[PDB]
Amino acid sequence: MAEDADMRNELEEMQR
Amino acid sequence: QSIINPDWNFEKMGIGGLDKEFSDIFRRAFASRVFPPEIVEQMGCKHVKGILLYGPPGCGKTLLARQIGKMLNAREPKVVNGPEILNKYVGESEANIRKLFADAEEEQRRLGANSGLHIIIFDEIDAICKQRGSMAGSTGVHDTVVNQLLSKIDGVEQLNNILVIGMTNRPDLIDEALLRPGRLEVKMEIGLPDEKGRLQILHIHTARMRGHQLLSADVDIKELAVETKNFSGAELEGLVRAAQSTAMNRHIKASTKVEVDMEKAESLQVTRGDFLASLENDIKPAFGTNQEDYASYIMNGIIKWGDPVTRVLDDGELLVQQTKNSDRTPLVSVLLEGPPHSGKTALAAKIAEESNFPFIKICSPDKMIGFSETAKCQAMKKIFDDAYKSQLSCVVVDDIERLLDYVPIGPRFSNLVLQALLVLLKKAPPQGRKLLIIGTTSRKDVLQEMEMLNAFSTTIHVPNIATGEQLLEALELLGNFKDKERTTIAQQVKGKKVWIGIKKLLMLIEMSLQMDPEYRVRKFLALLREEGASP
Amino acid sequence: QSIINPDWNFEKMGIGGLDKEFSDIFRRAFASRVFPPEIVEQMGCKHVKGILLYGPPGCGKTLLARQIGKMLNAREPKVVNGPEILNKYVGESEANIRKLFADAEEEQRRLGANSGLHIIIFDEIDAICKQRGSMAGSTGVHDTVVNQLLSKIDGVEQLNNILVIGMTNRPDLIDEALLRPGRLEVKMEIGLPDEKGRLQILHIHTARMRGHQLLSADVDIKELAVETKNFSGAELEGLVRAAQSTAMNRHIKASTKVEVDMEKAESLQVTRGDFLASLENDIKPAFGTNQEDYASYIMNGIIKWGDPVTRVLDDGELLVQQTKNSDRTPLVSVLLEGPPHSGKTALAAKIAEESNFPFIKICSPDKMIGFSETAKCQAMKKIFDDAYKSQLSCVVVDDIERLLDYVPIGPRFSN
Amino acid sequence: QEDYASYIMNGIIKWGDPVTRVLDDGELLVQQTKNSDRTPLVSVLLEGPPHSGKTALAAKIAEESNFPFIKICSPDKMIGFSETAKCQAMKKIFDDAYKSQLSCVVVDDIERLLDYVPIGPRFSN
Ligand SMILES: Nc1ncnc2c1ncn2[C@@H]1O[C@H](COP(=O)(O)OP(=O)(O)OP(=O)(O)O)[C@@H](O)[C@H]1O
Ligand SMILES: Nc1ncnc2c1ncn2[C@@H]1O[C@H](COP(=O)(O)OP(=O)(O)OP(=O)(O)O)[C@@H](O)[C@H]1O
Ligand SMILES: Nc1ncnc2c1ncn2[C@@H]1O[C@H](COP(=O)(O)OP(=O)(O)OP(=O)(O)O)[C@@H](O)[C@H]1O
Ligand SMILES: Nc1ncnc2c1ncn2[C@@H]1O[C@H](COP(=O)(O)OP(=O)(O)OP(=O)(O)O)[C@@H](O)[C@H]1O
Ligand SMILES: Nc1ncnc2c1ncn2[C@@H]1O[C@H](COP(=O)(O)OP(=O)(O)OP(=O)(O)O)[C@@H](O)[C@H]1O
Repeated sequence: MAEDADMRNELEEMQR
Repeated sequence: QSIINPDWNFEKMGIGGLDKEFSDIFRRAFASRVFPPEIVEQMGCKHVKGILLYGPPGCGKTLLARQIGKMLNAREPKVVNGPEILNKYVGESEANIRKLFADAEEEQRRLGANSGLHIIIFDEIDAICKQRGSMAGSTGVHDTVVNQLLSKIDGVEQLNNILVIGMTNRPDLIDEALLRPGRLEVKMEIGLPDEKGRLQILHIHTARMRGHQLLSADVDIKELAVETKNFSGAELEGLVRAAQSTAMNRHIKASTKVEVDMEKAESLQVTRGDFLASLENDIKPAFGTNQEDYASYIMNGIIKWGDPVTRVLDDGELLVQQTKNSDRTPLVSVLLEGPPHSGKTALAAKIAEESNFPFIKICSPDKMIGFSETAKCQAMKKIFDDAYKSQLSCVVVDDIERLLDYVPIGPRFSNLVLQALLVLLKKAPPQGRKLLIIGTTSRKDVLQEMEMLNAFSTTIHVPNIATGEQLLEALELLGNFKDKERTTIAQQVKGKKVWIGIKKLLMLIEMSLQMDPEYRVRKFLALLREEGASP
Repeated sequence: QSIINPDWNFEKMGIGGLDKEFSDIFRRAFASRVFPPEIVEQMGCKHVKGILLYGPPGCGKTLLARQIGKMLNAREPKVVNGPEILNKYVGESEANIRKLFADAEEEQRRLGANSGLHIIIFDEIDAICKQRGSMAGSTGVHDTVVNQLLSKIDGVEQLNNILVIGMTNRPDLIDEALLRPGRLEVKMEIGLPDEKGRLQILHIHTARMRGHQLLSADVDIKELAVETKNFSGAELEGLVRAAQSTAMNRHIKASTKVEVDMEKAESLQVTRGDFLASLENDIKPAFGTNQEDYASYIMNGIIKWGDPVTRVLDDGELLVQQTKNSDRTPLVSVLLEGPPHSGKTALAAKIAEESNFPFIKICSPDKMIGFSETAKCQAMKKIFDDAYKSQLSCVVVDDIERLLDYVPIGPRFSN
Repeated sequence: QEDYASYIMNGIIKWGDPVTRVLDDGELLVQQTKNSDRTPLVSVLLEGPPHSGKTALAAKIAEESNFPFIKICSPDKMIGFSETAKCQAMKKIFDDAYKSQLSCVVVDDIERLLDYVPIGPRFSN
């Protein structure tokens, strides 16, 4: 088998 | 107030070879905005707000966009350089897209009909707009971006003061909902120029040198236009740049330190030798068949050792003319057959070269060593599609018995390639276009057994050297042996019949030359005796 | 201010064997930046913005790029080492590309046509600039980076103060739009040197030793140049380094404690025996040849037991002569056949050894045990591709019946 | 709509009796498949020597009818295909045909659709 490729990410912000 | 700048001229923008495309764009886009407003209102039509340009690299799309932006009397255009909209946080790409339409909406809501034009430019548009539901990873932002763009261009609210321009190299990857009428109507293709367009471009890119008297008087632009086949505008400009650099370099000395004469720098001239030298060693096109191919396929030229050499060429000329003129037979075919070492590939290449068609290609097995059946079929299909896109085309297929892997033991061969060839030999191009196919082989009976010989329109025979007179004429035309030696050779060959190919004779002569000066003709005659015959 | 440094000299670069390539690069890239500006303005010509260097490993591409960067009176260049721009967050690997062009744009907009030159170097360019798929469902891993680079190098906004340099070993994988006459217009191959270049390189790498009387006088550089056929620029430097190490080791004793005889280190000199020992035991080229293979294929020598041996050897010599001295027939082949155990492979090896060509290779089935036919084709193609990069080559194909997998029953073989 | 102009490129000329006869037969067959309930499926084969004009006549017969659904299956589109892709394409065409109340289908160049060669011979089963 072939190992799953690399992937991007999304990000979320938080206030204080 | 007109939308066209008062001081605008079509010759000021410096684009050559694209008069028809510009006429179409001007008619479809700016006709309504220049015509008097009352009659347009009486018609009740809306304006066009979209253009898409596509074509191969280096043909002048960005130049068109920039000059169109400069032509109009409006605000400074907005330009997006590729994927500048992407952001790492949630909702921030769509906000970036919505920031591009704010001023247009504000002015439409304030001044209504009496408002100016707003221009937006998308470069490399295929990066951000693709068919929805095609990416396996990171699609969540891409589909939302596409949806936001669609909802913004044409939605419940209506705008009438925006124009959008896009440029791409891969038009088939774009979403179909974006290309419907009302969003991006005017689709234009930019392609390679013809000879007159090349002449126009070449005139454009030398005007200042001609004006300031820096161009020599022996340079002829028409010869360059005829000579530079398959070139694009970028290559045509690069050739001039290379010539200028070559001209400049003659007044700079750089051995230890760099020095410039500054006395002979004045009276600088650009001559024809600079242009010729650059064409040889610097600039090379990236399309079609060029000199490097003809050099390999015809290595030792063509010599008229007999009558059939002209007969083959005459038949080829007749077939080429028939393809050119006839309209009820857009497709023609021919097969060149003969014994081995007779010179079929060179003659086919010569005929194709003399055809003078815009499109020429050669499909040979030596470019696909080690391929499987599917790869060979794919390569042939791609070449034939490229041929189809043209107007009148020529294609050459040599060494057919090597294209399908034939061996007498068995026999064994590839059936897939045979079926593909049989299907392609009887397929016609789109109406109004014409194609010529030339093929070469050395085993005609095998092709007859496979029922391929009936898919060709005609055949031409290529014979061997049969008599001593032709052999002596070939020797005379090569100039290898002196008259004294040729007398001895004629004392032996004229009383016999010979059976030898042109390609084998050169090998025999080069093998014989290695002997000492005393044993040259003797070795040559011994080898010729060893050859034998079998007409 | 002049673009070239006031103190620049060609001989200080330290590059031997590549005069023509440097001349072409200088003519195409820097001629218009050294000529007086008034005449260049009267011509209406733009400057060249791109160079590409390609070739096999070890021949001097990074050294050339570094020296070009050092020769110009400009800002400090920007260096990108392989895939150093890749990031995991969306939109972050293209901001890295855009950040490389900010200063050039700022200085252009500010100073017009009086700005300086900005250099950018891309090492291992093929790592990030492969061809775009152009098929639905077959999109590349990152085609947005390629699009950003293409838009930045040549776009709606015009820059005239940049120069980009790239280096690669696999030029056939790069995108086609990146190599057109407007982006990377000058493309150069860096290959193996000839005897003159080898002599130049040896002088360059021995000058400092010769300066301080640290080199013996039985050492002849012109002999070494003849003896080292088909060496790259790195292998010669390695040879010199190994000779120096051998010379130094004679004055150190190691075992109980490391001690240096700091009395005989004053009379230190490098002799012709160190070079000879290094050639035999340390450095082995890639496009050259060594004597061990011949010993493997000619095991018990060759003895003259009759007339046929001389005839075969003469026949081989005459074809060597023809292939060397012929222009109409650059390619010649021959087949040696006979009964089993008659000794034909050794005769072929002897003929190849006596040719005295720089490149000699032997293709044998002993190195293809268990291979499939596709792998055999790939190996043969690889062997034949290396030989096209030499001026004179000889190849030997042994045991054609074993290469085809022939058996009389059926019969069966690989087509 | 099928691009009938490609299959019929030089029209049809009544150079003799047989042409008319052929067309008549086709018309009759069409009538039978339109006004029959015991035989909801009908088939026919056109055979002759090479370069006789079978494809053009078949296309003309298909066109003259006024059926809602008409399609032509040709090997010109399946170039380099495996023997599974051809089956999938034929299955898709027939599945589309099944939907309509009245359907007509043309299968031309059957020998090229089976990859027939007289040496051995060879074909796809
Ligand atoms: N039709 C033309 N007339 C004159 N010059 C041209 C023409 N086409 C191209 N050129 C010259 O080639 C240069 C590069 O062309 P341009 O940038 O417009 O091409 P493009 O099609 O947008 O390129 P790509 O597809 O590679 O992004 C132009 O700046 C101009 O110098
Ligand atoms: N009159 C001529 N006709 C053809 N070739 C000629 C002629 N005069 C010289 N030649 C040279 O002879 C050689 C012909 O070789 P070519 O490859 O065309 O032969 P071929 O019969 O196709 O080969 P093969 O049987 O080995 O496949 C070329 O070098 C061509 O330049
Ligand atoms: N032409 C040359 N003249 C002098 N020294 C050379 C030459 N070529 C290589 N060298 C020496 O070899 C060293 C290593 O070569 P370099 O780093 O230039 O190779 P490269 O072509 O980039 O290699 P690779 O493709 O493996 O990365 C140089 O620093 C220099 O010392
Ligand atoms: N005059 C000679 N010619 C050839 N080989 C010789 C001669 N004298 C001694 N030998 C030795 O004979 C052996 C030749 O064996 P070689 O591998 O060439 O055989 P071969 O004919 O290829 O046999 P096969 O392939 O059937 O095993 C080598 O050891 C070679 O050193
Ligand atoms: N009376 C006619 N009947 C049939 N075809 C005709 C007639 N008059 C002209 N034609 C033209 O002759 C050609 C005959 O069609 P087509 O080439 O498909 O024949 P075919 O016998 O099926 O061919 P193939 O032998 O290649 O399988 C078409 O161009 C058709 O337009």
